[PDB]
Amino acid sequence: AGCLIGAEYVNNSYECDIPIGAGICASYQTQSQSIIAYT
Amino acid sequence: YFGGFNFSQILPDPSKPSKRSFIEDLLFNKVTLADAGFIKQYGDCLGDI
Ligand SMILES: *[C@@H]1O[C@H](CO)[C@@H](O)[C@H](O)[C@H]1NC(C)=O
Repeated sequence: AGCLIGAEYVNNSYECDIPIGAGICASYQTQSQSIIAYT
Repeated sequence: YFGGFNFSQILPDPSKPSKRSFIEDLLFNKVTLADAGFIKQYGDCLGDI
């Protein structure tokens, strides 16, 4: 759905918090406080 | 083995990467999509062909 700027992609899988696009979600996780993107 | 019942056309097969069954493959091939911009298309739209 375009490209994301400001969130680091991780190789994990949790429940969807903030929906972005085709199967990608974003969340605010502790592992320093930062925004991550995941499937 | 499920008592003789044949579920091989509705259960998925790992041969194809999009793990869909035979009936699902027929249903997905039958409906001709309009090819909307749910995939990015501006690189195609830039090159006039
Ligand atoms: C029915 O089951 C057999 C296995 O006993 C399988 O070889 C066959 O392909 C199945 N039928 C269809 C149409 O897939």
